[PDB]
Amino acid sequence: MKTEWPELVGKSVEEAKKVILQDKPAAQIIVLPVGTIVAMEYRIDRVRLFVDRLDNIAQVPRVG
Amino acid sequence: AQSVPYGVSQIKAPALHSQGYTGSNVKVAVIDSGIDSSHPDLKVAGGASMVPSETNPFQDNNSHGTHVAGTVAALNNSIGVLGVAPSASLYAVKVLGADGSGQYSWIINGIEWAIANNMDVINMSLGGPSGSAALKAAVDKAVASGVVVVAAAGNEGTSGSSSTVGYPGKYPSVIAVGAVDSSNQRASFSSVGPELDVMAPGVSIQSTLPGNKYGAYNGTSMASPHVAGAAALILSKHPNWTNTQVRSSLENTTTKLGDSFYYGKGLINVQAAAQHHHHHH
Ligand SMILES: [Ca+2]
Ligand code: NA
Repeated sequence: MKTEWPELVGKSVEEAKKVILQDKPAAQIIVLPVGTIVAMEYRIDRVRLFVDRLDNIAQVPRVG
Repeated sequence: AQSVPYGVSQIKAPALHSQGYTGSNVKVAVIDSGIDSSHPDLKVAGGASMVPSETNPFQDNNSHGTHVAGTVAALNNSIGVLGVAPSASLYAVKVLGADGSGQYSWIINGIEWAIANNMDVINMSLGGPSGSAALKAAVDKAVASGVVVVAAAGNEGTSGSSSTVGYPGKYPSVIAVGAVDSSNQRASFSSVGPELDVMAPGVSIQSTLPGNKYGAYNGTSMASPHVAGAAALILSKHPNWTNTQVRSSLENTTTKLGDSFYYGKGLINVQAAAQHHHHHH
């Protein structure tokens, strides 16, 4: 079961959403600026996407 | 009827309650997404919001801060859940918006508010993979000023031999808390590393949710407030103990579990921590 997408680092947020939803079609995706602080709850259905100021993925996406 | 979530029993909080100690007069800041002050199983004493577009700290548009607050301090009554320190003075310091995120400056502003308002304990069920000098200075200032500072270790799991503890938990001045389940096994998501300090229950933790609800959440977010609540119980029994002494009491009386890279010092035991003489069980 795929739960992390290191191959998506440096891709566009659009391609990352497409790829994650093929692997996990029920994923709840939230896009946030890289370098923000977030709450530390673990949610199996969620995938956070941290982007740089260009809207490219800046951190390995993972479930949680 | 009230229910005692398993994690409150697991850290031995009922032994302190039976001695008559429940966190009375101890001020705990939940630096988080707000706390729903209308919930009948919580009493919010005060607070402030650092989120520019969400100015009411007593409205929790995410749910997370309300759940964390209930593990710290849900009231002792005939409803809902019981908190670790049910008489603590609970402060809602809102630094995360509805989406569960905040800028480093908002978190720092919340820590500063906590210091200026003489909080005894800060809980930060929050974090990120990089530090900043300004964040380190704010946590170090709080600790220098006498505050017990507790944070979630993070939910990054393992990565070979690398530490995966996030900030602010990874700073030496902060107590970083990892998650175990009811069998004392480390949760697979719980961050690891030499900066992991202690563990507490963080799997299927029942607590308060906004609009007079209850529910089970998972995370190092859920483990941190057991330790922040335990610090409030200890200070209620020993009001002159310093933050240094409260932290050492918790560290020196854990029930040791596995290797420290994965479990730190083990599971907290607030009964043993609040005795004068400390040892591990
Ligand atoms: Ca109650
Ligand atoms: Na630390």
